[PDB]
Amino acid sequence: RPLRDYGEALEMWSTFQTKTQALSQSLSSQLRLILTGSSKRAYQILLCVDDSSSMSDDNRSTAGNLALESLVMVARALTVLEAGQIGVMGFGTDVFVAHALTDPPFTSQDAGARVLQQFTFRQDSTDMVLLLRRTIDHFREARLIQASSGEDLWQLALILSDGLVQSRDHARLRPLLREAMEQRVMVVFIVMDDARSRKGHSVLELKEARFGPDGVPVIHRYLDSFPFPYYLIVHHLEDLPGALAALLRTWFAE
Amino acid sequence: VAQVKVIFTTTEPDLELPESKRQLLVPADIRRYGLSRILNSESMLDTGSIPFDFLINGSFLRSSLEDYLTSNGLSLETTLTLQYVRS
Ligand SMILES: [Mg+2]
Repeated sequence: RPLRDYGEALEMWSTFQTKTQALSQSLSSQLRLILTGSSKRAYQILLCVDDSSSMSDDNRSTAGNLALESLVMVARALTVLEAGQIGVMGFGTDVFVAHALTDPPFTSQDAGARVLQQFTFRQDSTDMVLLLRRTIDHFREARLIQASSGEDLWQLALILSDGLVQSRDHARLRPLLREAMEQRVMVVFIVMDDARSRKGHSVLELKEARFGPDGVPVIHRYLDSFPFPYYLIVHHLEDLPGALAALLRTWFAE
Repeated sequence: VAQVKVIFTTTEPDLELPESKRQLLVPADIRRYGLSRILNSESMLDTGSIPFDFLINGSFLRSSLEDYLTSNGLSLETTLTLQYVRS
């Protein structure tokens, strides 16, 4: 079925919300200082979740579960922002809008379950270039809509993914990342690297083999060419609030 | 130049890799001949020229990895566990 059973999504939202409640509170208390109090600003946050099958339990990966737990933690932390709109995108071979910036807030468990229903981790490819093109285009039109009646609007994309893309795409992503920075869209990549998955299977130790002109294999660390300027490694959910707050504190604000 | 993610494992005593070298992205069109060269290479086992065979879930690899995926209805998103055995 293209959707999770709605009942399963409700149970997941409720379980995750309880599991992450203290972590959400810590993140929101830090976000309050970074983003509030102290202009009349507005915030638009797109949570972009990897729906590719590399994420999936059928691939013996825990990345999908950790991403949905992280989604609930972050979405719940963000709902404390008065002037914030939260939207959700799913991506693999194509990109879908799971929750629009204009849609009802995540103060409701039914709204959260409707989002979780759409993530099944079955797509056959991970097209990060298309994800970035769609995200920039989405924010550009939101910026145009903003014109209607005076807004200091700040736009943030948080990508929740195992970070496994074809090495060739690392180069193709760089022009799109420049375009995002030129348009002042901050892009943070949140790498799902669940430490309990298995002994000795972290993305930090993922290597890649290339055959040279002589035919001799040469081996490099996969992450050495990872292009994203702001990224976090999530080994345990407990890692996420402080690291995400630190990056935003420093580089969303600056 | 598509890549497939593989995890090497072995049940033979003297031929284990350090945990840090077992997970590798490899060209999708590679066959056992090329995988054996990688394993023998300086950054891996550094054993020079031992011919290795590879089992995937108890069955020997007889094609390229991409044809193995296609034959089993799998995409390039799949991680393959390759058990290496002396030929
Ligand atoms: Mg993927």
